[PDB]
Amino acid sequence: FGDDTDQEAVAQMLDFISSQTFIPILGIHGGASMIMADKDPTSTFFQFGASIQQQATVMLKIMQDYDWHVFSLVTTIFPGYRDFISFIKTTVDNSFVGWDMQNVITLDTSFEDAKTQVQLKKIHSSVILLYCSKDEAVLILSEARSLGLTGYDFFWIVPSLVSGNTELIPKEFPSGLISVSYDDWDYSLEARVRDGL
Amino acid sequence: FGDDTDQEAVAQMLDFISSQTFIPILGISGGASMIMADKDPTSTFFQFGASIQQQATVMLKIMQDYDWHVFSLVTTIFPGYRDFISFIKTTVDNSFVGWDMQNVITLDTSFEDAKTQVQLKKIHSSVILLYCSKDEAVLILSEARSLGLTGYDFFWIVPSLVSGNTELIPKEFPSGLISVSYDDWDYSLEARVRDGL
Amino acid sequence: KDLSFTEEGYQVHPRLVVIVLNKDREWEKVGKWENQTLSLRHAVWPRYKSFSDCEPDDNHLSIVTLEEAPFVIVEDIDPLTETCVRNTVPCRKFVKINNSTNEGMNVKKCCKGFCIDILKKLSRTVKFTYDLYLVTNGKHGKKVNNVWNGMIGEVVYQRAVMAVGSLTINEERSEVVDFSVPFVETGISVMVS
Amino acid sequence: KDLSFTEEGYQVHPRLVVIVLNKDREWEKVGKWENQTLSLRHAVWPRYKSFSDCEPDDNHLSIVTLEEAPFVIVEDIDPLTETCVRNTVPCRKFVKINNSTNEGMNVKKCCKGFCIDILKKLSRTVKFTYDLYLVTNGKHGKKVNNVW
Amino acid sequence: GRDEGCKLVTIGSGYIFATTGYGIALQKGSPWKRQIDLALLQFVGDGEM
Amino acid sequence: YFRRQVELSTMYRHMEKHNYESAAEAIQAVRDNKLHAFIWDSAVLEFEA
Amino acid sequence: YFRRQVELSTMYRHMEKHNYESAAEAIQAVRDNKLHAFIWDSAVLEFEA
Amino acid sequence: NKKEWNGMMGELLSGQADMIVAPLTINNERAQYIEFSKPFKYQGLTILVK
Amino acid sequence: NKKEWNGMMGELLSGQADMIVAPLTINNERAQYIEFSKPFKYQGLTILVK
Amino acid sequence: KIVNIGAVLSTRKHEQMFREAVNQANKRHGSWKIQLNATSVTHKPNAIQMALSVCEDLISSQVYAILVSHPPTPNDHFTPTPVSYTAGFYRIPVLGLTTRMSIYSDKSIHLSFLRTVPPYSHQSSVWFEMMRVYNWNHIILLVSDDHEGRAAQKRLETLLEERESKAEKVLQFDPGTKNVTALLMEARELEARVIILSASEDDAATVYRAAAMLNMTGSGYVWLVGEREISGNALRYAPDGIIGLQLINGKNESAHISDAVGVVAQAVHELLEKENITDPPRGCVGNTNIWKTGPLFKRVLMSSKYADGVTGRVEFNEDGDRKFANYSIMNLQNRKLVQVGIYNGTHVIPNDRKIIWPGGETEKPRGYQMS
Ligand SMILES: *[C@@H]1O[C@H](CO)[C@@H](O[C@@H]2O[C@H](CO)[C@@H](O)[C@H](O)[C@H]2NC(C)=O)[C@H](O)[C@H]1NC(C)=O
Ligand SMILES: *[C@@H]1O[C@H](CO)[C@@H](O[C@@H]2O[C@H](CO)[C@@H](O)[C@H](O)[C@H]2NC(C)=O)[C@H](O)[C@H]1NC(C)=O
Ligand SMILES: *[C@@H]1O[C@H](CO)[C@@H](O)[C@H](O)[C@H]1NC(C)=O
Ligand SMILES: *[C@@H]1O[C@H](CO)[C@@H](O)[C@H](O)[C@H]1NC(C)=O
Ligand SMILES: *[C@@H]1O[C@H](CO)[C@@H](O)[C@H](O)[C@H]1NC(C)=O
Ligand SMILES: *[C@@H]1O[C@H](CO)[C@@H](O)[C@H](O)[C@H]1NC(C)=O
Ligand SMILES: *[C@@H]1O[C@H](CO)[C@@H](O)[C@H](O)[C@H]1NC(C)=O
Ligand SMILES: *[C@@H]1O[C@H](CO)[C@@H](O)[C@H](O)[C@H]1NC(C)=O
Ligand SMILES: *[C@@H]1O[C@H](CO)[C@@H](O)[C@H](O)[C@H]1NC(C)=O
Ligand SMILES: *[C@@H]1O[C@H](CO)[C@@H](O)[C@H](O)[C@H]1NC(C)=O
Ligand SMILES: *[C@@H]1O[C@H](CO)[C@@H](O)[C@H](O)[C@H]1NC(C)=O
Ligand SMILES: *[C@@H]1O[C@H](CO)[C@@H](O)[C@H](O)[C@H]1NC(C)=O
Ligand SMILES: *[C@@H]1O[C@H](CO)[C@@H](O)[C@H](O)[C@H]1NC(C)=O
Repeated sequence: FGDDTDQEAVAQMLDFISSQTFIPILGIHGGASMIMADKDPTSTFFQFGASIQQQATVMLKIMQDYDWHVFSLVTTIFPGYRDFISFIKTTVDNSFVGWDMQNVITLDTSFEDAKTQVQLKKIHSSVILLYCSKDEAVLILSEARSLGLTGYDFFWIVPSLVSGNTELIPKEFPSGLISVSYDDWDYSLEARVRDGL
Repeated sequence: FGDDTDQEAVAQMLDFISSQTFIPILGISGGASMIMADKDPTSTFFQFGASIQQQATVMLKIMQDYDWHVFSLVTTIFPGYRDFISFIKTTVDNSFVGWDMQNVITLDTSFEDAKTQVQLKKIHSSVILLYCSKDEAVLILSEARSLGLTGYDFFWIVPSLVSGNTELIPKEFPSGLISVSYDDWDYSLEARVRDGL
Repeated sequence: KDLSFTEEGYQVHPRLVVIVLNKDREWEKVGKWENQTLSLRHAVWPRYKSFSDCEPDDNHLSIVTLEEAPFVIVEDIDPLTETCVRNTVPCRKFVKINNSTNEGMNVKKCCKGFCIDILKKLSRTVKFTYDLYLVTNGKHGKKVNNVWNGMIGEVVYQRAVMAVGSLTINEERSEVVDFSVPFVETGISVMVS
Repeated sequence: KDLSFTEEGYQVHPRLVVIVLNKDREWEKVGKWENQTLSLRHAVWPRYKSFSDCEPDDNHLSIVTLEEAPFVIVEDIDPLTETCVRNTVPCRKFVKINNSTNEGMNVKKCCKGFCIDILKKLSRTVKFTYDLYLVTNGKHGKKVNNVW
Repeated sequence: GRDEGCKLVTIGSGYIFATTGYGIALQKGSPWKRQIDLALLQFVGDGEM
Repeated sequence: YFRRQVELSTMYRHMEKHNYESAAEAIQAVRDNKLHAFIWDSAVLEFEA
Repeated sequence: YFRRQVELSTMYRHMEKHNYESAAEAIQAVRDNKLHAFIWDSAVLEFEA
Repeated sequence: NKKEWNGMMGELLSGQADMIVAPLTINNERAQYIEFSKPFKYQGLTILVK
Repeated sequence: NKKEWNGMMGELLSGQADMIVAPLTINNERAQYIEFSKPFKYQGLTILVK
Repeated sequence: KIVNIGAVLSTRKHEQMFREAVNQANKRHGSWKIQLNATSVTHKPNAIQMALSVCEDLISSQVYAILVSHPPTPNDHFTPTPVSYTAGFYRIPVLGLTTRMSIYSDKSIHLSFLRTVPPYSHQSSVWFEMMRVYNWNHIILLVSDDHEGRAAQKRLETLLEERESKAEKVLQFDPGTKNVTALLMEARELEARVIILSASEDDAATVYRAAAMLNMTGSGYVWLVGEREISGNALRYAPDGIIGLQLINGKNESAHISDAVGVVAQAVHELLEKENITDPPRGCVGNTNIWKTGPLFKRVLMSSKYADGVTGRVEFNEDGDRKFANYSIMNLQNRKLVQVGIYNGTHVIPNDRKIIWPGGETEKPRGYQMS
């Protein structure tokens, strides 16, 4: 099954089905393909996608190939972020580049634009990594547009969970927003299910 | 003439009396000595107070004595603001400091908190000069606290246009606001009128 | 009294009063204005950090040091600009009238040298704010009936948070406080002609 | 196709697609990711000057220079890391592929030197980005048939 | 070094002496100790000292 | 220490083709003039001097 | 030029004692050894040499 | 409390002078207010002694 | 793709030893992982030639 | 005009206490025309049809909070997980009541699972209090499992960050084997004699049976475990004199649910202040219309600061768990659980009872071989 909407927990529901039916279940598209945290040992659920570590490797390879070195790191309390920051820290620890890293800007809650605003104003660097859900991404990018953090030197590289469906490109996104996903329209759904079968 | 109220135009009324009776008139305090802009050669009226230019000179001396070299100038559309901005620019041009000065951010109308929010989010510095009336200074400080611009590292220095009555202190005034006024309670009213005589 | 007037009719030397809003939510007179210059009751400028009840943080550091000519050069303010030059940082000194009186004033002065640049690079990296001030108690440190003098007494009685200035390290100082990693080979030495 | 699965259920060799947003609100397929390598169509980074409505950009300054050893040292990038060491700056050079066609590519290399330090300190002070590459037509320039 | 004329001369070059070192004085149990130590030892590792 | 300092990168190109495992082998090699310089701490070198 | 640079400030507090109007008065003051040195440009001092 | 210039620059900015054909040393702050041509003489600074 | 320690520090951090009493060059990265004492010797780097 | 509240519960007395809390919520909470309705679903032997009955009986009811209060199930997996996923389908906070496991307490798998009982990671806070008070610094971490064990080691590192200390030895492995004796005897030959253990119940029985083979019942031993490790056959296999923990009002069910539903109702009346009324729609028929105040009402769960409760001062932390929980400290005085301490806030208060240790004296065993 491949989902068309942007609800990842559907796949989690399918994950529970893979905990109960003992059937190998392949998440294919959309919210059925979105990466969850930890698949169960009794589960036989498998997704056609990459890890967050391989996708972070791809994003840092982009930053290495395009020489954007002084960066920041902004996450919310949407989970799966601690291992992401740990992978970035170990990548800096395994770096012959000599990366520069502004410290981690976290967010307390859904932002009141009171305490997170001073945290965002600490940033005056070029490239910012943002890791949150898609509506929260719209809210944070609207805040950065209000803060003027969407300029020419102000780049944004986001994972696939920020992007989601390629058929829907919502508002408040900069014309030049850098995203890394795997929802290729050329790589057809028929080829997906044929390879799975 | 002395006064303890906040009706400045009475002194201007005395100025009209000074336009007609050809009598030197002195204003002590209250509304009798609040600063009017330009006197007349047909007038002989005088106040006992300090002009907004001399008060700005005192405030810039205060800002120089703590080496707070970075500031932002914020005014409303309350009149007298153009002379205020021009005097501050000519004083910075005649200053040995080399003020790392963020530009001047004003307002246009009664705020929707939509464009004025974008105007207030431009400040990432610490010291802010604010020239506005008392009816809107509470709104500005409440919006700055709502935007986190009333932080611990930040500073706020205002003239006597907001700091009027000693009793009327709302909750929105941050504890740490520095103001400048010529109401010297160490000198009594009788000493002032004896000096005038 | 020279209460003279201008062509604009304002007073040449008026009476300016610089007030604050303290934590007691009332106006407090602080700064007075002379015929030309400013005088401040609180030359020491504190935080006034409790603007409201939502402030738990802490970044200022009360830092004491001591005059040593190759490490801490202490000079007056520059009379041309009334401003410390850009490498020098502000400080204060508690100077009295004479030896018989017991009250003094904290006169602002400038500092440069070796440890000043160390403290500035630390404030670059560790990203904190600092309040530089000298000590008038005396020398580095000497236990006078379980009471240390100078900088060490200010650290033990905790009116000084840390002493970033130049300071020798021996056994009893390492007993009473804690030091950092060393940064300069400074043993002893003897001078002759 | 090496469609193997990891212990936590991931494709070992997936097909990552790296996209940018164009001026007409569409996601353009730019960079596919291979087994280890990263296939990038745009070696030169495309600017996308109008990310939004109110963006005047005057700081993507294109800069050309010449290989002159006491001021401009141009060296190969380290093939073990593919990273210019941070005292140097990136650059690219238009290198012709064949003698028959005028088509070429843009080999990325490293630049150090004196004028490189001047440019870096201008970027420190004036705060502007810079697009550095090399000239291929003439070295200094000379008016030939009224063509510079 | 600032002796006018190289007149006053030192003895030795740090051989028969006490051989201690300057540090930064902090309070006992202060949380800033390890951070200041790592910052100083980073400041040694570039020739800036 | 020479790999962190990027301005000392050039000497970092050399020693990777030339480094040894023990300093006694370096003393034996510089005695036969197979070495020409040796970046090292001062105590061992002044003792061998 | 000597007021700007922070590592030449102390000399700036010394050279403010004997500021001279013309360079001819500087030549006259060094001519009778009332001075000991003078700071000036290259070709003018080469012409005076 | 106002900055001014004197000498040749003080006579230049006041309209008393309009072109300084003189050995003027080009530095930062004098170029911050007026325009300079390209220099006709290149030299540095040194010390005169006896 | 993991960096580990070798040598004397690789033997210490493996728990084979309890304390290093040796000419240990004190620098940044060693202080990042293990604790230190105060140094007993104070010297720098130099060049041996013939 | 009404608020439907659903739960997974079986007993009639706790349903009556739930309706009693419904009746008490309409007393002092103003004169607004809001009403309350009760829905509680009972046991089904099949675990899929549990969440099926939950979804078709509570999504059509438009519930606002889901509470599960079932200890006595014969299946020891303890899975309200599809119910929490169904509530997470429109971002509804799942208010837990029974379990404490870190694989259930993880915010990643369980996005909106908040509860008023502390997880097993806060047993490391009691262990840190014992290291502070009794001045102990030579510890060894022994966790037989790996799901909760990684989070337990992460919490142990988080609490040893303050002292800037590290454990001498950490052990995580595969349970079910008997020959774990090599690592235990090499930890014997180390210099730490304070041994920290926390695992499953049968795993605790296995390592207590292995402790009898290795002469681990002598002197110098410091043992301190949780509540799972002192029950069943692990209770019989444990060395007597061992110190254990217990939650005050842990198995208390009536007043615990009553205080939780009081927190729920007063949180609803907190949400009614700033209006923004959003409702989870009927997602059972083709609806993916997400609930807008999902995190925001979760903010109400994060800012649910209270002080009234039979269990104690109920307040949610940054982890969404109980701040400064009430603890009892038990002693297994010759196969008899004897209470040798109470706990308030951040402080242990030992009572006037006797603490018999598994080794020598009755005071603290500081059995350190001083290197
Ligand atoms: C006003 O106060 C100032 C001191 O702040 C006094 O000004 C003095 O006047 C001389 C005149 O050359 C100046 O050099 C100094 O600024 C002042 N003297 C000093 C301290 O050197 C002035 O005396 C005061 N006015 C009156 C009437 O006493
Ligand atoms: C929760 O624990 C309390 C004790 O703290 C118990 O409540 C008792 O309930 C019975 C009726 O079933 C009353 O007669 C007692 O008065 C209550 N206890 C005391 C000492 O007051 C009970 O174990 C739990 N709650 C319930 C009612 O099941
Ligand atoms: C205190 O005594 C010292 C002794 O040198 C003297 O110089 C000074 O004038 C006295 N006090 C002050 C600060 O006037
Ligand atoms: C203070 O001491 C000085 C000498 O150091 C003396 O001349 C002076 O009169 C004393 N008091 C005053 C007025 O400063
Ligand atoms: C990766 O893929 C390319 C193209 O198929 C191939 O040339 C290369 O050898 C592969 N590299 C590996 C991982 O061996
Ligand atoms: C053009 O390409 C061909 C390909 O074989 C090569 O042999 C030739 O050398 C190229 N021309 C030049 C001058 O490099
Ligand atoms: C090939 O390049 C050579 C220079 O190496 C040039 O002389 C020649 O004109 C080129 N080939 C053609 C276009 O004839
Ligand atoms: C209210 O609850 C009762 C009992 O759970 C249930 O039968 C009814 O459907 C619920 N809804 C209404 C109509 O309020
Ligand atoms: C392994 O376990 C068995 C059963 O308890 C026991 O007999 C045997 O001695 C153990 N082996 C070792 C290494 O002691
Ligand atoms: C345990 O103690 C008993 C009695 O001293 C002894 O027989 C046995 O060998 C011991 N076991 C080990 C291997 O520690
Ligand atoms: C309710 O929330 C919306 C955003 O979802 C916001 O526009 C509105 O101002 C809020 N209303 C208030 C002030 O309660
Ligand atoms: C926890 O501790 C106290 C101790 O008397 C107990 O009465 C109460 O149940 C609890 N109160 C708090 C502070 O939670
Ligand atoms: C336990 O009780 C005391 C009152 O005796 C109270 O201050 C506090 O809640 C607890 N002690 C501490 C400081 O944890």
